[PDB]
Formats: sequence, structure tokens, C-alpha cells
Amino acid sequence: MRHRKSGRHLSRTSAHRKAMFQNMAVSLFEHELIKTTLPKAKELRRVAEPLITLAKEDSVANRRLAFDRTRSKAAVGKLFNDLGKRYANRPGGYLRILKCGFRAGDNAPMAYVELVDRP
Amino acid sequence: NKIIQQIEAEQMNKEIPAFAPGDTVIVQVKVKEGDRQRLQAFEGVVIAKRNRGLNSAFTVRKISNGVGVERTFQTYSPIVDSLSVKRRGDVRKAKLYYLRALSGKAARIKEKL
Amino acid sequence: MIQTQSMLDVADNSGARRVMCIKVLGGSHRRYAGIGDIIKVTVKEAIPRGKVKKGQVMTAVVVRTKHGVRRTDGSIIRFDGNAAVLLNNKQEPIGTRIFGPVTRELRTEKFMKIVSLAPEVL
Amino acid sequence: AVQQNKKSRSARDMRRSHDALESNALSVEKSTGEVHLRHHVSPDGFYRGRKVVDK
Amino acid sequence: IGVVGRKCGMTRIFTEEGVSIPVTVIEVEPNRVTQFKTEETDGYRAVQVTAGERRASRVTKAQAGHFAKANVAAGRGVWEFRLGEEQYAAGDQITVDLFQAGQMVDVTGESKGKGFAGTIKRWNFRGQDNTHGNSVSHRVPGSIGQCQTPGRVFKGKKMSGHLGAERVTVQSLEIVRVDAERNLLLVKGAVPGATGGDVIVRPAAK
RNA sequence: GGGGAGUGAAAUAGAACCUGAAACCGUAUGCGUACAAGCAGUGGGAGCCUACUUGUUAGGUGACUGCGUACCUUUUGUAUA
RNA sequence: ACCCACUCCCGUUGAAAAGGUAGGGGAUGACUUGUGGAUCGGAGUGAAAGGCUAAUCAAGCUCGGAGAUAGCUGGUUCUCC
RNA sequence: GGUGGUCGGGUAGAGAAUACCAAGGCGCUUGAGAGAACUCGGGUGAAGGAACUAGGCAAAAUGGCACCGUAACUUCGGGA
RNA sequence: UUGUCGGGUAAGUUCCGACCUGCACGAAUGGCGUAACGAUGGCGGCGCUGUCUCCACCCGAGACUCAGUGAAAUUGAAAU
RNA sequence: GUCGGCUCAUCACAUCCUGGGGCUGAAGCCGGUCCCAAGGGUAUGGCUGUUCGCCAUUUAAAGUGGUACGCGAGCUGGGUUUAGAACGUCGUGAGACAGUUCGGUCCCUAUCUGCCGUGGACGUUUGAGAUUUGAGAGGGGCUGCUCCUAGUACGAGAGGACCGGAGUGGACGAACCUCUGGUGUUCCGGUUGUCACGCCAGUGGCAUUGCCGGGUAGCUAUGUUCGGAAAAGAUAACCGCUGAAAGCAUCUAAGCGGGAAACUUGCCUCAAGAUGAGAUCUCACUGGGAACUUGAUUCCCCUGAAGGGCCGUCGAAGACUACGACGUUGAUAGGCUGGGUGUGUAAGCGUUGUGAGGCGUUGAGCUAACCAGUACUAAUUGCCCGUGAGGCUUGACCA
Ligand SMILES: [Mg+2]
Ligand SMILES: [Mg+2]
Ligand SMILES: [Mg+2]
Ligand SMILES: [Mg+2]
Ligand SMILES: [Mg+2]
Ligand SMILES: [Mg+2]
Ligand SMILES: [Mg+2]
Ligand SMILES: [Mg+2]
Ligand SMILES: [Mg+2]
Ligand SMILES: [Mg+2]
Ligand SMILES: [Mg+2]
Ligand SMILES: [Mg+2]
Ligand SMILES: [Mg+2]
Ligand SMILES: [Mg+2]
Ligand SMILES: [Mg+2]
Ligand SMILES: [Mg+2]
Ligand SMILES: [Mg+2]
Ligand SMILES: [Mg+2]
Ligand SMILES: [Mg+2]
Ligand SMILES: [Mg+2]
Ligand SMILES: [Mg+2]
Ligand SMILES: [Mg+2]
Ligand SMILES: [Mg+2]
Ligand SMILES: [Mg+2]
Ligand SMILES: [Mg+2]
Ligand SMILES: [Mg+2]
Ligand SMILES: [Mg+2]
Ligand SMILES: [Mg+2]
Ligand SMILES: [Mg+2]
Ligand SMILES: [Mg+2]
Ligand SMILES: [Mg+2]
Ligand SMILES: [Mg+2]
Ligand SMILES: [Mg+2]
Ligand SMILES: [Mg+2]
Ligand SMILES: [Mg+2]
Ligand SMILES: [Mg+2]
Ligand SMILES: [Mg+2]
Ligand SMILES: [Mg+2]
Ligand SMILES: [Mg+2]
Ligand SMILES: [Mg+2]
Ligand SMILES: [Mg+2]
Ligand SMILES: [Mg+2]
Ligand SMILES: [Mg+2]
Ligand SMILES: [Mg+2]
Ligand SMILES: [Mg+2]
Ligand SMILES: [Mg+2]
Ligand SMILES: [Mg+2]
Ligand SMILES: [Mg+2]
Ligand SMILES: [Mg+2]
Ligand SMILES: [Mg+2]
Ligand SMILES: [Mg+2]
Ligand SMILES: [Mg+2]
Ligand SMILES: [Mg+2]
Ligand SMILES: [Mg+2]
Ligand SMILES: [Mg+2]
Repeated sequence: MRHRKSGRHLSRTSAHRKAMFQNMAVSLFEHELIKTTLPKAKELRRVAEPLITLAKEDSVANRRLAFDRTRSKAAVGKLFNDLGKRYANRPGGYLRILKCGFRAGDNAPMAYVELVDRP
Repeated sequence: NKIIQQIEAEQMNKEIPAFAPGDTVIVQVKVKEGDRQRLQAFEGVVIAKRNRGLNSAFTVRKISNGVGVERTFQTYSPIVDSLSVKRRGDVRKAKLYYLRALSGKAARIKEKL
Repeated sequence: MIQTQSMLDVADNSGARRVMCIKVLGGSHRRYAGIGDIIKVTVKEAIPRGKVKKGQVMTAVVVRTKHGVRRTDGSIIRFDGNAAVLLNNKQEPIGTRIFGPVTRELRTEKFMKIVSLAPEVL
Repeated sequence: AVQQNKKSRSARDMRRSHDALESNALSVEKSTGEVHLRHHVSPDGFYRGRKVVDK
Repeated sequence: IGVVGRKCGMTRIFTEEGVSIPVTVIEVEPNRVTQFKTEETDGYRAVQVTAGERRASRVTKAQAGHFAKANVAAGRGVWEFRLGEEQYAAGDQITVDLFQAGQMVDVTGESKGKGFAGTIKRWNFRGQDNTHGNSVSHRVPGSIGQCQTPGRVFKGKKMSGHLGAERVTVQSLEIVRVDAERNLLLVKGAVPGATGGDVIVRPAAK
């Protein structure tokens, strides 16, 4: 059973899962609109949205907490210089998951992940 | 769980002093010896604390007559008549299960001051 | 929570030091004996001039267990090891002293003699 | 484990009586009059009126 | 006659003696009689109740007419209770006051669903050897029949399959406390199902 | 890869090319088929459909029902598991 | 390292016509190994298991005698009297 | 799966073991989900501790260096 | 024949010691011992443990579902 | 495909326990034997490949059989029948022994029947949303000990009840997670080696989750709660009442009883595909035209209801399904806010020191699945199915 459990395995180890969603969130902050599978996009919400919430308060400790969770200097800079100020009055929901069709190669359900204010 | 929380909060009227793991406490335990009620003191070190509101518990470990005893007290049970801290421990951990492997001078907890 | 092959310390001065449960009594397919249940033991270790000998098959009552005993408030008392007191055919203690604490579950008409001699009752 | 008797063509086709494909839920955009999957961004790149992918 | 409540979770009650009673809290919102079934009309005696609420968009026109006949609001469901010589009119409120503390009740619920369960969990089958040469058959059922006689598996053979998510009745549970001001029913012990699940509380059959 | 056009006596002679069988796989139409037990036929037999010869007819299907355990071999003997 | 192959499990229409993972033995020697060469079919070679001699061994493979022989098994094809 | 020889950096390390890296080279030619039984390969486990089983099979455990200490027996080397 | 006695276990058709009634030992097809050695056979113990009481939870890989590709043994015919 | 084991069984009754009885060389307690009874229950170890057996220790009891001496396309491989080797023995020998001994490859992806689950289709006569009766079926059914009765009955004493009542257990089963614990590679922390983030500091990768210490939700047993019943009916053996045939006797022939864990119910679950397709409440649809092979016909246009589904957000529901909730008239999921819980006093700065470290800020920082709010994000009034009053015959009311 998985009664009341959260998270998706995605046929990965937890190390690879952690590494992938940190890669995806970094990519999303750089490009502001990415395409991925619908299961990955729905689990990317729980990783990338707490990072924007953290970026609203600019401090040395918050920036270090951001860097531990992204390991990307560019992503940390974008979160506190642009995205943290842009979503200051937005109470969550910084991402938008829009379903596109299916991948040609394997018929995988696709989704668009865009930042809400401007993609 | 708002209904449950309100039922439990009714029976948490007892006032319990703040004690931390590593503290040496004296628990006054209500004992019903046939017809005579009395308080039997259980002194020892708090090695574990489980804060769950009404379902709170703590475990006290004592070395009695050369045999170690561990009692897990239900904090809000009426059996726990009273609680007092003799002295406060200086421990880095929430759980002190490593004390069971130790004895004598090796199982000494530093006082907090 | 003692079963067959489980080794117990001896809480009285009957001369036995170590005993091994060879039967949990009082029921078909009975699995465990808790604090206050009687077991069949064999004496694995003994002192030289004691009342019981090594290899002797006796009845004993469990008085301390690592599994512990639970009170009606939901609390549990656990001991650092498992201990037993050897009994004769009348279900009475063989020794005249009890070592270490016992619990109030022994405060029955059967084992009140163990409780009286115990240094501590918990 | 294998069949003792070759399965008849009637029996083969009876198992396949549950194999028929279903049709997807198709919707029409109003900004463009374009057919798309229901709840999906249109192949042109529109969802509920607005352009989202911008090609 | 019983009531339809929701399992609100498990807690404990401490008596003055110090005893801890494990209780299941059942919130019995007042039940509205939707239809009284008599012998001369339906072949048998029963009372049909509803409880809770349902938004008007999720209530079909047929069900809405059925509720309007009784002049009650739509509930999340509709339930029946077989009756003796009891008399009820549509619109009556069977609240938690038909029970009194200390009395035996039967609680019925849908047990938690475990999905497809193996024989070890579903039927308490013993495991086979984990070592000593057992090949790939550590948790498998073993034999399911005998041989040429009878050359088949008997109906009702204990096999792996779906476990839970079925109607269960726990019998002879003591009522610990009746809280009519909060529509609460505290029964000693456990009742079938998860928190938020519909439970039926009735006077005990035995 | 096709649809036309064209060539040719002929292209369903189009280059995997004369003819183009069977197994096997489809599409269309007619009838039958979701309360019913088995070598799947055979005897009886309603209805429906089609065609003319317009009901003592031909063709297709065949509800329902009696009877009915393939073939070869080898054997005293085989539905034979 | 390299050579080996004691145990379990897996694998057994295998990734593999003998393997893999985890453990295991020898590891300056009667050691392992490359290149080239010698010995072979009632023959060789064998620290000897009837082992090995190209996935073939109580007498290799290939062709010939040869369509060996088979008191044995199987099969034997249109019709009627 | 097998295939002879050569080169073989850094930190730790006795080391060509092992771990993480360098120079270089790769992600192994179906993917995407879901997170049933069961199988395979692992992690942890109350109390008990060989009661398992033909058999402690398997697992668990032990494991390094320096120093102290080390029995019967012995072919005087050992055992160690 | 699980001979008998002794030991070891609560209990020992195995083991160790012994007796001698050797069905049917016996002296280079060697007899009897024997330190060291052995992926050798049997038996006992300490430790250790999911071997077991009695299994629980978790992590990967299958199984399951979707998209692509696409076998096998078997098969007198089946309204099995 | 063999013995034994393991797993899972199913049936018989010639019954081992529990239940009911007759006789007894049955005082009581305990027995013996026979009749009735198959509902449930009916050991763990040592030795041995063993089945068995002996032994130890329990138990109410440790039943006897059939089921390919049940069960290897379910497991094992100890025994037993391959190839190696050895002993005794026999044979000149090759070898052999129904003697011993050490070692020695157990394949198969399930078509049909069957079984356990779970769907799709159609039917149930207009359709639909709910609720339901119960023909029938399945599950369950075990039992100890202590106390009172009562040291009473009985008995020289010793010992020691029936009937009835109360309590507390074992085994088995179900549900549950409040508690006690386990787990918890999605939370926190410690720490070894190394690489990196320019460097310090701080962090991250990798090393079984590197190794560990803890631990939320969930799941879970060893944890918690509950269950077997009572009662009724008809009976078995057995005991009768009345009572003749047969002036007596006689439970039987007529008639009337008592009577068991067996049977039928009572308890629990499933259940109208119960085609015999049942019942109840409520909802919806009240248009034309033509034709042939004239009526339960066909075709054309208008119409498309109740409702269902697709699709989406999901779920303590789940293999896929199905089931359940929600889709802006919205808390369905995620985020956000607050709390809770867990871990255990972050970073940075200041201070003390030569430094490791300490101290203060500081129970700090972080915190999964939990609780409560909150439309910030994602759930588009889009499409499809489903129609237009529901045949005929007979009867009774009715008009
Ligand atoms: Mg969740
Ligand atoms: Mg995958
Ligand atoms: Mg890692
Ligand atoms: Mg579930
Ligand atoms: Mg077992
Ligand atoms: Mg094997
Ligand atoms: Mg195998
Ligand atoms: Mg295995
Ligand atoms: Mg049959
Ligand atoms: Mg022409
Ligand atoms: Mg020609
Ligand atoms: Mg041609
Ligand atoms: Mg029909
Ligand atoms: Mg049939
Ligand atoms: Mg005919
Ligand atoms: Mg017939
Ligand atoms: Mg014959
Ligand atoms: Mg015949
Ligand atoms: Mg045949
Ligand atoms: Mg046949
Ligand atoms: Mg070695
Ligand atoms: Mg030989
Ligand atoms: Mg060869
Ligand atoms: Mg020859
Ligand atoms: Mg010739
Ligand atoms: Mg020939
Ligand atoms: Mg090599
Ligand atoms: Mg290396
Ligand atoms: Mg353990
Ligand atoms: Mg432990
Ligand atoms: Mg031990
Ligand atoms: Mg054993
Ligand atoms: Mg055994
Ligand atoms: Mg081993
Ligand atoms: Mg290991
Ligand atoms: Mg382990
Ligand atoms: Mg002896
Ligand atoms: Mg001997
Ligand atoms: Mg000799
Ligand atoms: Mg001589
Ligand atoms: Mg010799
Ligand atoms: Mg050697
Ligand atoms: Mg496919
Ligand atoms: Mg009988
Ligand atoms: Mg029986
Ligand atoms: Mg009955
Ligand atoms: Mg035995
Ligand atoms: Mg032993
Ligand atoms: Mg058999
Ligand atoms: Mg079989
Ligand atoms: Mg097999
Ligand atoms: Mg640094
Ligand atoms: Mg790296
Ligand atoms: Mg500090
Ligand atoms: Mg019309």
C-alpha cells in the first residue's frame, strides 16, 4: 500500500531523483518555461515553489540555503535578484503546469512548466 | 482532528514542570496496595520524551538493586501524581538510548547549570 | 516474553545461576511467558554448594523480562534482563532471598512470598 | 504450460472483443476554431484563449 | 435503529483510577429521516435516513425530489435501518441521544483496503523456508489441491486476492461518553475503516 | 505507395509482372447467436431473408427437438487418459 | 594481478550450448603464460577421471564398402461385386 | 564469456587492494508511468537466540597497527 | 544392532571413552600410532545472528498499464 | 517422477478431547465398557533421511483412515538407482552385494477445465438517480484454570462432587493504530575518506542510504479492542406419560412429552444473471411528413430530456479496472500562511584562547506524508451516448 504517502518514485533512486529535480528547477529558473513529462512537472512543484518562497527574504543564510538546494550560482542569483522580488505579493502558485500532447518517441504525457508572471 | 484535539485538551488540565532528556527526575506514582493509596517515588534519568499532547510520554531509567529498570510514563495519566527535576542534564541528543550500554562512571550525564 | 531455549537469570538464592526455559506451561501451543507466568526450566549454571544442581529440571516463575509488563494506564516497566525464581512442587520459592526488583503483578495469592522478600516492588 | 488443442479462430477473436480502441476527448478553441485535446494546449499553442508556448 | 456517523479518529480517556480507555470518536451529525417504510407499503418495516450535506449541483433531480418529499436537505448519502414497532415521520432528527453511556453497540464500517493481498497477509498462511535450498517459493501458497482425485480445486480455496475495503461489523463495543452538545460518540476500542469513513452505530445484537 | 492520364488486344499483363489453386487473413450482405452443457453432425423442424415459378418452388440461415464419445495404427479388447 | 573452481543463490526457451553476483583456494612454483613445433584412431596422450584427442569419445571425424543387416516398429494411395 | 605484452598521475593507503578524483573516455540503442500479489538483489528490526534444518545452508559476526599475553601436544620447526 | 557400560543433553539411532560376542580386522592390496597440514567426514561449545517462533516496514529490478518492436514449446478437431 | 520433510489441504467415522446417554465388580473423586454424536479442536523438542519408534516436557486431547501410501508444471533433496572413491565379503578376473561409507545438474513464460480476485457486454419490456426484500450461499462454532455453591452431598477415614453462578487465561480469528514498540533510502543531526563549489567559512557529489544516532505520516505485531454465545425449533441415543393388541405387562400400535457442540435458525458477510432477473421513493421526455412487403414496420426533418460517460483535480480506493470526492455556484490536489511533530542550540556575528574547542545571540535553524485556514497555480458549463409518454391479450374497477 501507499496510504497517504507523498512523492513519486519515477523509477529512480532517491539520489538520482534529488539530482534531477534540482537540475529541472535550475533549468526552469533560467528559461522560465520548460517542457517535461506530466509526472515530473507535478513533482517539480514541490521542489521549485519552496525555493521561490525562500528567495523572498534576501539574507546570507537564505542564499546559502538556496545554494545547498540548487548548487547553482546563476539560479541563486536569479531567485533573489529577480524571482524573489517578482513574486513578493504572490501567496504561492508561482508555477503553471499546462498539458501539451504526448512525446513522439514513447507517447509520454507532456506538460509545460512556466513561471506565472512571465514565462 | 479538530474534534479530537478538543476532546484531548479537556484532560490536559494537569500542570507538568518543564523537564528535558538527561534530567534526573522523581516521579510520584500512585500505588493502590489493596486498600491503602500511597505515593511511590520513581527516581531516575529521563532518557526519552515523546511530546504528543495528551499522548505525551517519557521514559525514566534507573539502576535498582543492581538491575536496570526503564519505565515509560504516560505523562497525563493520573498515575503520574507529580514530577520534579532534581538536576538538569547537559546532553546533545533528544534520545539517550546509548545510556543502556553504559553503567557506573561511564553513564554520568553532565549537569546543565 | 520468554520461550523455549530462552535463558534467564535466577532471582533467588536457590543455587542456580542460569536456567533455560524448556516449556511454557498453561496452554496448548502457548508461545510466551510474561512476568508472573510459570515455566519449566533446566539448570544450566549453578554454584557449588547450592540447593539445586546443574542439569536439574524445575518449575520457575518469571519475575523480570526485557519485554516488560504494561500497566492499565498504558505505561510499561522494562528490566535490563530476564529473571526467574525457582519453585518446588508446591509452587513455592526454593530459596529464602530474592535479588533485584519485582513487579506488582506477582502480588497474587500464589507468589506473595516472592513479593515479601523482594528488595523492591515496582 | 501450453495448449493441448489449437485455439479456434472464433475463440481467438472472442478474446479480442475487448481490444477496441477508444477515442480521445476533442475540444475546439474559440480564439482560433482549432481542434485540440481537451485540457491540453492546442498544437498551435493556445489554451483557453491565450497563446502560451508562442512557438 | 442506529445512527450514521463519521469516524473522527482514535484517542484515549483517562479515568480517575488512572486507567486509559482507547476510544474511537464518532461524530454523529443529526440524521434526518427521509422516508418511513411500513409493512403495508414496502413489505417490511424500516426507516430511511440521510446525514451530512451535498452541494446542489451533485444532487440529481430524482434524488432532489425524493428529499423534497421528506422536506429535508440532501445528505452525503442515504441509509436504512430495519425497525421493530418504532414510528418515525419524514423530517425527524435521530441524534446521538438514542444511546446512553455504558451500553453495548455494534459499529459497522468499510474496512481499510489493502488491495491485492498475498496468502500470508490475507489468510495467515505460513511462510516456507527462507533458506535451506528453497528456490523462488518463499512466500508462495504451496499446494492448492490433491491429485487426479478430485482433479480440481475446491470452491472457496484460500487464495491471494483483494483484502479489505469490505463491510465489517465490530460487536459489543462499550459507549464511553455521549456528547450531545458536540454530537460526539466515544466508543471503547477500534471500529472498521479510516478517519472520515462512514460508520453505522447500532445497539448490540448480542 | 497510390489516384487519374496514356501504351497495349489485354495492366486484376506494371516489372516480386503468364495462369494464379489451398491453407491462412479480411471487408460487405443475409440469417442465426448473451438461462446455456459434450466428436459439433444427422433425422425432424418453426421462423426470417432473397429470387421467381408467387408457394406441393429454388437458394441462404436455422430457433427448438430425437439420436449420436473423431480418424489411423495396434490389439482379446480403444472415446480411451 | 594471474591461474583455479569449494559454497549458496540466480540463471535453465540463459546475457552465456557451463555464465554471473557474493563469498573461496594457490599465488617463487611439481607455478602461470605467448609464439613455434612433436605425438592421434585399437592409435596417441593421461600426477589415472575411461579423462582428453576442434561444443563429438568404453575407440574421433570424413568419404567409400553401403541401399550393411533389421525374425523388430511404423507406413503402404481409386471403385464395385 | 575468452584474448598475449606495454604505460599507468593526485589524496588517503603497505600496495598495481580500496575510496574519491586527473588525463582521457563514457551513461552501456526501447522508453513513459504506476508503486498490487509474487520473484530477484539489498537496508532495518521488539522479545527470544539454532527452538530452523539432513546439516547453522544462508546470513549475522570477526577483521588494522603497535604493545601486553598465549594451552595441550610436538618431528623442536611449530602449534601461534 | 539404536549391542552393553560410561560421558556429554531435559531428552543423543549421531559423537567421544570402553568391553570383546571380530556375521565378515590384521601386518608393504601394509598393521598400529602420529606433530604439521586440508574449500576433507562426524560430533560438541562460545560468539553471532530473520535459520526459526513469525514475520513487519523500507530501497532498487521485474511483474502491472501506455506507446514502439516482437519470439517459443505445443496443437486431430472443439460449441473444452 | 520415488521415500521422508515443507506449504496447503479435503473427506470418512471404526471418536482422541469437548457434548448427550445405558450398564458397571458405578459410595465420592477417578475409571471400565457400550450407544449417540464429525460442530470445533486435536503438542514442542532430543536422536534418526526417516514414516515409525524411544525418550524429555506439555495438553482438554496430542484420534484412526481415504484422497496417485493427497500435494516436486508448489518448494526441498536428507533417503532411494547413474557416472568417482573406499571398507568388509564373494569372484582367478572383468566385477558384484537387495552390506557399509564419503561426493554427486530437480526444466517448463498456463491454452482449456478448475480456483481466488476484478472488470467489460447484454438482459431484467420507456429510460433514469437512490434505497432495499431475501430464494440462496459462505464465514463462525475450541477449550483450560481459579473461586463461590461447599469442605456441602458421598465417605470409616483418606479424599471429595453433580446441578448452578462468577472471574481470569491459552489457541484461533477479525478489525484497528489511541497506547507499547518496529520500520520509516521523502525529516533532522553526528562523523570518516575524497572531489568540487575561486579561496576561508559554509555547503554539495560519491563511497551499501558511506557509516551511524534519532524519527513524522503511513504500514505494522510483538500493541489495542472485540468474537465463539445465549435463545428458539426439530431431532439422535436415552428417559418417559397414557395405552391397548395380549383382562397382566409394555415409551407405541392411536395420542402426548423430555432430550446433544450434530441439523434448521439466531451472529457476521455476500446475495434478484433468484432469466423465477423481485420491491419502494423520486425524476425525465406530451413534434410533424412520407412510404412499402400496413403496426411492437421503415425512412426524412425537428428535437436530444432525466441521466450517464469522456476529460480534468484527486483519494485512507486501486495491478489495469472499478469504487468514492471534487471541477470555479470550487478547498479536489499542489503551493502559501499558521500550528503541530521530529531533530537538537544553524548560518553569521560577538566573545575567550596560541589552537582544537568553549560560551552568547539561541531550544536556534531546518522540518516528509499531519492539522487548520487560504483560490495563488491546476481542475474550460466542451463533446458523445441516452429521446420525444412506453406493445398486445384478458379481467376488475372506472369513464
Ligand atoms: Mg498524500
Ligand atoms: Mg521502468
Ligand atoms: Mg549515494
Ligand atoms: Mg488502499
Ligand atoms: Mg515455519
Ligand atoms: Mg541446487
Ligand atoms: Mg535452480
Ligand atoms: Mg531465493
Ligand atoms: Mg470430474
Ligand atoms: Mg485504347
Ligand atoms: Mg502466355
Ligand atoms: Mg500474375
Ligand atoms: Mg437465449
Ligand atoms: Mg459449452
Ligand atoms: Mg430435414
Ligand atoms: Mg444425446
Ligand atoms: Mg494390451
Ligand atoms: Mg468401445
Ligand atoms: Mg488419442
Ligand atoms: Mg481426452
Ligand atoms: Mg585459507
Ligand atoms: Mg570406473
Ligand atoms: Mg570435446
Ligand atoms: Mg570398435
Ligand atoms: Mg556390401
Ligand atoms: Mg539401412
Ligand atoms: Mg588470460
Ligand atoms: Mg582499483
Ligand atoms: Mg531481532
Ligand atoms: Mg534486540
Ligand atoms: Mg546468546
Ligand atoms: Mg535442532
Ligand atoms: Mg525440528
Ligand atoms: Mg556459511
Ligand atoms: Mg556477510
Ligand atoms: Mg541484516
Ligand atoms: Mg549409552
Ligand atoms: Mg567408538
Ligand atoms: Mg584389508
Ligand atoms: Mg606378511
Ligand atoms: Mg595405507
Ligand atoms: Mg591442497
Ligand atoms: Mg506493448
Ligand atoms: Mg458412531
Ligand atoms: Mg475432525
Ligand atoms: Mg449449529
Ligand atoms: Mg519427535
Ligand atoms: Mg542440538
Ligand atoms: Mg503420495
Ligand atoms: Mg503435481
Ligand atoms: Mg521446479
Ligand atoms: Mg573548508
Ligand atoms: Mg563526482
Ligand atoms: Mg554556541
Ligand atoms: Mg419520430
